[PDB]
Amino acid sequence: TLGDFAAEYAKSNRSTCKGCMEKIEKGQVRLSKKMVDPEKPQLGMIDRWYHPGCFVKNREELGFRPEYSASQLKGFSLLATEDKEALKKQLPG
DNA sequence: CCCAGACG
DNA sequence: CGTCTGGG
Ligand SMILES: [Zn+2]
Repeated sequence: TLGDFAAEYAKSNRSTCKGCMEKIEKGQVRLSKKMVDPEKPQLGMIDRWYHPGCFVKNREELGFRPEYSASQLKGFSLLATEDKEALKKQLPG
């Protein structure tokens, strides 16, 4: 049972990192685990976003397999090479 | 004022 | 789904 993760340039300035609970700026690289919001299970499965760094603090709780690296962050390939590199560094080996 | 579309 | 607001 793999977690389903995603990467992308934030679509707007109105989402909030789940790790630090700070607002993510439009345009910034952001990672998501799609899952159920505790306080809103009514919604069911939804995107929960993270600053890449904050995402990594919680790599384990989130269900990230360092064995598969970045391939499991659906949409990685769409990112600029610059960004694809920076990201790949932080991800645990 | 409006409302698509982002978010939770 | 209801809410909010960026960009008309
Ligand atoms: Zn954060």
